Amino acid sequence: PLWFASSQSLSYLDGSLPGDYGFDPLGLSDPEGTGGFIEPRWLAYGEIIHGRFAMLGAAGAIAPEILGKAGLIPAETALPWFQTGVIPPAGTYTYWADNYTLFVLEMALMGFAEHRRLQDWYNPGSMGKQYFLGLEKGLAGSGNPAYPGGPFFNPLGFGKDEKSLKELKLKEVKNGRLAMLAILGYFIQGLVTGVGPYQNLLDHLADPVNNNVLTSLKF
Amino acid sequence: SGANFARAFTV
Amino acid sequence: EVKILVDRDPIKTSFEEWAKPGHFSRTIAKGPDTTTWIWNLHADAHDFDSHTSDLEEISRKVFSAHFGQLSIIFLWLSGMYFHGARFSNYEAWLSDPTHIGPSAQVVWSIVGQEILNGDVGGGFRGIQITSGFFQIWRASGITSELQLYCTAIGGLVFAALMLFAGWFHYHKAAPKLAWFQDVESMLNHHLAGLLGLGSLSWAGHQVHVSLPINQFLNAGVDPKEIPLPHEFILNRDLLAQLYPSFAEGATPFFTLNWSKYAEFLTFRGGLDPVTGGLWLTDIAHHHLAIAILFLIAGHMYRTNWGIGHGIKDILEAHKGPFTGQGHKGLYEILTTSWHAQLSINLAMLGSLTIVVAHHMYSMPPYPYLATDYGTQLSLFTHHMWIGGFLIVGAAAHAAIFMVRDYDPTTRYNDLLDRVLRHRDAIISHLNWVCIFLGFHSFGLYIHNDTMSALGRPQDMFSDTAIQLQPVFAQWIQNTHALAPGTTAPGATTSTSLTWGGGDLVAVGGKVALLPIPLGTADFLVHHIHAFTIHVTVLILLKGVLFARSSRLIPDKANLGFRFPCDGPGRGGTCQVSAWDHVFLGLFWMYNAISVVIFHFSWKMQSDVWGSISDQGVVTHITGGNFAQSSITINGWLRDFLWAQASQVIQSYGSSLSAYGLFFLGAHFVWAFSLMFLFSGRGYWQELIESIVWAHNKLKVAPATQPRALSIVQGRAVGVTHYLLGGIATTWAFFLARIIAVG
Amino acid sequence: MRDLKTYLSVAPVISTLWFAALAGLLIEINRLFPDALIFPFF
Amino acid sequence: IGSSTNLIMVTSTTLMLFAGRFGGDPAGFTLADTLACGTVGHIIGVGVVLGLKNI
Ligand code: CLA
Ligand code: CLA
Ligand code: CLA
Ligand code: CLA
Ligand SMILES: CC(/C=C/C=C(C)/C=C/[C@@]12O[C@]1(C)C[C@@H](O)CC2(C)C)=C\C=C\C=C(C)\C=C\C=C(C)\C=C\[C@@]12O[C@]1(C)C[C@@H](O)CC2(C)C
Ligand code: SF4
Repeated sequence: PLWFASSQSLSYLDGSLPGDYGFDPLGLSDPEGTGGFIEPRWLAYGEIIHGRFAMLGAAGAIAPEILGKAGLIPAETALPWFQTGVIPPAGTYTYWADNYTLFVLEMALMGFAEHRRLQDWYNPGSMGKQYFLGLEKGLAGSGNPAYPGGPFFNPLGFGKDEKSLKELKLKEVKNGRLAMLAILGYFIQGLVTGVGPYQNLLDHLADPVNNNVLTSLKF
Repeated sequence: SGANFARAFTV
Repeated sequence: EVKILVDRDPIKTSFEEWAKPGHFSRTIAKGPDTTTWIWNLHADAHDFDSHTSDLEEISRKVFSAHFGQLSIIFLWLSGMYFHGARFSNYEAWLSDPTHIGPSAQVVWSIVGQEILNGDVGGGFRGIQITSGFFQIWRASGITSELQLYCTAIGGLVFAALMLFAGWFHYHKAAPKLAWFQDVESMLNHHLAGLLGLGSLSWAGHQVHVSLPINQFLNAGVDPKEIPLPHEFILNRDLLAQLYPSFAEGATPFFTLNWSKYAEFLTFRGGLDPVTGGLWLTDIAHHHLAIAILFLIAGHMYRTNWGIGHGIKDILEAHKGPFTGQGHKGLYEILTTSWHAQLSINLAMLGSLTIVVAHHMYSMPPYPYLATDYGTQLSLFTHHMWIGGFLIVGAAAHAAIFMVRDYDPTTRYNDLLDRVLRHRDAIISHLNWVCIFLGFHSFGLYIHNDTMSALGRPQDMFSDTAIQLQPVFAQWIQNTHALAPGTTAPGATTSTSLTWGGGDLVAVGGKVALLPIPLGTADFLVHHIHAFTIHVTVLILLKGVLFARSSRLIPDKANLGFRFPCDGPGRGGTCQVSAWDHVFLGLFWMYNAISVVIFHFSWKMQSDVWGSISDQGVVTHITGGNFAQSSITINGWLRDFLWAQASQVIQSYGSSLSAYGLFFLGAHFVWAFSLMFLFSGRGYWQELIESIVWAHNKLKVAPATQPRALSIVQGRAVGVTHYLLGGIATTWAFFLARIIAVG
Repeated sequence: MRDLKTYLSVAPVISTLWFAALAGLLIEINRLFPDALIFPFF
Repeated sequence: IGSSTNLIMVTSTTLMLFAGRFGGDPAGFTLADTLACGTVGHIIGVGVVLGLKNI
């Protein structure tokens, strides 16, 4: 199972990683001359985190449109993913507080989460020592930064068997890559046609020949 | 243009 | 193959090294015994090649210094933009550019210097600026102050980012040696990435932002009513009304029927009558073509893949009639020593700057730039001085390489050896041609003066007695005049108006451009230019060639690049190092540049610039006396230096007094330089001895014993002061005259 | 902190701070008392 | 589609690709070579079409 594998890339890609298909034409994860933010472990961690966040965003950007079209949500609430107030020139919506107040609140909460994550990445078992209202016991981590586990992050006990765990890791990385591609498609479509992706799918299904990339670009 | 000149002579 | 190789934390950031000075060199680091130590600590500060010998440390230090320089440049740009935003009259100048003088500096009111706040116009008082920044901002499409504030903030942020990047790359992740020596990838990225993408993006900005705003401005609309630039992007109706072609979108470009874009991508050429500048459509078209060409040409060298070309293969495989094997070991020489690269790059940059100055005065690329005489004069003079300095420095670095980085054993080059083996013929022929050119060129002027003083005006080399016309230049001018009809079917008019024939172009009652005639005076002045250039080339080339060894001193390489002399023997052997040759060539470069700028200033003030009336006649500034008064030295001293200095000296009590003060100060510094240039060290040391005795008599003698400056330091101080004084004199004179009368 | 103070005690930095302070004092004196050709206090 | 420019420069691109291939493959042909051949074919097609239309 090799995709565009090169002689240089096949040397250090031993297959001991989920979704390791030996694909690296530019040789970024080469194991000599590694420094700064270029290191195979950091790159793998970043890929996993990107996949998770992209899956969350891809689900959340397409849920409201479908929910509104099905009639399960009030019409004034269902909006395309760029009319929600992210891009004020495209559109704006009103909430229970100003946009910048919500920005500050999200920044504070995400800082509290992400600084603890970063300190865990730096020192493995340090983060579960200091008193944190008793929660630190569940935040010790499993020693692998990518998959901390523990009661808080693995309450259902999934992936006890090593083979099942490997299969689940492969599923996670594949779904993350798919969601990243989907988010890129969302961005480009919203840049070109200026309409939510669900409406694009509906128009394509209504008449595929008259609705595609070519007709908008005309010729 | 007057305000820009006055900025130097504020004191 | 091609890869990223770095070292983690080669050095640790600590304040311990700051406490003791001179840590780079041991002899400096020992401690100060005399004052000379101080003068050494600054002389070897950036001599990275002598602190150590490993190439890795030198390369890393060079990278960090480059980052620091970039940060300084960004800070300077941000400061200029903030001054334009806060203390300026840009908005007043935008509406009425012809009758308002640009100004972006305001003086405080501390002592009595408030008289420096001259009335430029538009309800503002301040020092008039001649940097040409206002034309740049208007051509960019900026019509407010908030945009300038945002640009200044962005510049400050970029400066901070550059400083952080420099620190990070020196102290945290330092690239390895093999990373630096990968010139194929460097060339590919510098051609395709830096020069192609940048010009393509600028063409995008010009097409999308600058063109519609400038069209609205030229149409006569008030600046405060023009729509904001982003409204053009968001609204297709406005663009469609302004340009119908945009109504079709990007469809034509993908369909290869590009003629639809002929509305705002033209080939007319010439000058725009309204503003006296190049058509912006032509500039955008040129930028797009340049982007395409550079992107195509950036994919030539083989990097990490099968396709491409090898620099070593190209150099080695080239067989020619005159060269032969020739270029064989040049790749190692040019990839091992930094000084050769520095020399070549310096020469190229100097030549490019000079060409830039010529092309920029020939064809004004900014709106309302041609009619501003002070800006044109300042830009031309500044750029030519910069080019001359860079060209001079190239020779010094070539000499450094030849002295300390050349060995024929490990790295051998055939062409360099062939050049070295017959230096005498080269020097002899250069000397003969210099003597002949100077003799004829200056003898013509001396003969003119002598025949004038004796009452024999019919024996001159003039426009009436004996004619020497530059026939080749006139033929070229005629060919360029006739080219647009036949040689350039696409171009509607001439490339520039400087070529003879055509029509005068004037803006707001002031002449912008007209054909420049050529006669005997142009012939003589061009030959003088050639003479000075040849002499400077002779000095620098002799210094470079005879650096390693000479007939007088067979072992000049051991003594080094910077040694004052060898001794009183052999009849005297003062100033034999290549450093002294550079120090000698600086004066001749200064002479040549001074003569050239004088020629340009007088010719432009006499036969191009002036005023035009409603009837149609043109009255030039000096009455067009250059053609008859510039063939004698008395004419240059009386009609140019004496006549045009009235405005400089009679500026006391007015808003131009600082120019007269600098005029006198430059004279003082020029006279001061001769003190170091003419005298010697021994007298000063013997005087300092008696002064030190007088000090010791009162128990106030210092521990660092005073010492007179070394010979090389004395020569350097002398040449620095001389150049500074001369340049400041010319600067004050030019600026005062052209601000007063222009 | 020791080496920071040591560096700030070096000759150019101390000289520039001293000269800046002196120039500020002279500037403020000249602003408070606009111009004077003689000493009129006594 | 089916116009003069499309047919002409598609034919030139195909001819240049065929020339490049012969003077996971039986004969060494990486993706970079395919990209280079396609790009030079596009360049030559654009050039010939633009030259033909102007005349
Ligand atoms: C530097 C160049 C220069 C030149 C070209 C001239 C030219 C001229 N001068 Mg001036 N002059 C000069 C400098 C110069 N002057 C200087 C520095 C002074 C001192 C102030 C004067 C003062 C002066 C006076 C006082 C007078 C002149 C006059 C004249 C004329 C007389 C020339 C003459 O009869 O001898 C020419 C003699 C020759 C033997 C020519 C030799 C050169 C040949 C052609 C060499 C060619 C070489 C060959 C082609 C090379 C290859 C060889 C190969 C074929 C094998 C002539 C037009 C006189 C006059 O009034 O005229 C109107 C006059 O009375 N001059
Ligand atoms: C396409 C990417 C690229 C770009 C844009 C550049 C551009 C530049 N390089 Mg080159 N370089 C590259 C690839 C690239 N390089 C590679 C791969 C190598 C290794 C073979 C080098 C080796 C190299 C050296 C050794 C040096 C440079 C230097 C320079 C700078 C010259 C100054 C100037 O002309 O002002 C133009 C002004 C601007 C464009 C500045 C804006 C800031 C730019 C846009 C930053 C983004 C550029 C960077 C490559 C990308 C970020 C990487 C990081 C975020 C991961 C300029 C920033 C010289 C320098 O100035 O030192 C720092 C220098 O000494 N380069
Ligand atoms: C493109 C950039 C460039 C670079 C990077 C270098 C790099 C180098 N040069 Mg070269 N050089 C250049 C251009 C450049 N040069 C040009 C244009 C010239 C022609 C003048 C020279 C001529 C030259 C000479 C003659 C020498 C070098 C040497 C050196 C090396 C030592 C630097 C040194 O110690 O100075 C440290 C810093 C100083 C001594 C600063 C001196 C102060 C300057 C001269 C005053 C300018 C006055 C100022 C503008 C006026 C304001 C007035 C106000 C302050 C009151 C260094 C590797 C030296 C060498 O030995 O190489 C191994 C050497 O002997 N260079
Ligand atoms: C016009 C230019 C010039 C000037 C000003 C001087 C000045 C001087 N000569 Mg020199 N000299 C010159 C040309 C000049 N010389 C020439 C052409 C020669 C022939 C080779 C000599 C040969 C010579 C000899 C043989 C001797 C001198 C000596 C002296 C000193 C005499 C005492 C006195 O006048 O102090 C008055 C002092 C001043 C006018 C100096 C200027 C003060 C400056 C402007 C003050 C600093 C202010 C300002 C903040 C500067 C900051 C700089 C900036 C970078 C920040 C004095 C330093 C004699 C000596 O040394 O006596 C002790 C002596 O022995 N000279
Ligand atoms: C994380 C991400 C997107 C996250 C989006 C989120 C959270 C969105 C959230 C919101 O929508 C909601 C929910 C609701 C809205 O109201 C608000 C927003 C805020 C809009 C995208 C990543 C997107 C990442 C992408 C597209 C990455 C692509 C990478 C590629 C193609 C790399 C290729 C190669 O690197 C390889 C693999 C190997 C090398 O050898 C060669 C090359 C070629 C370099
Ligand atoms: S000591 Fe001075 S005079 Fe004597 S040879 Fe050296 S440079 Fe010449």
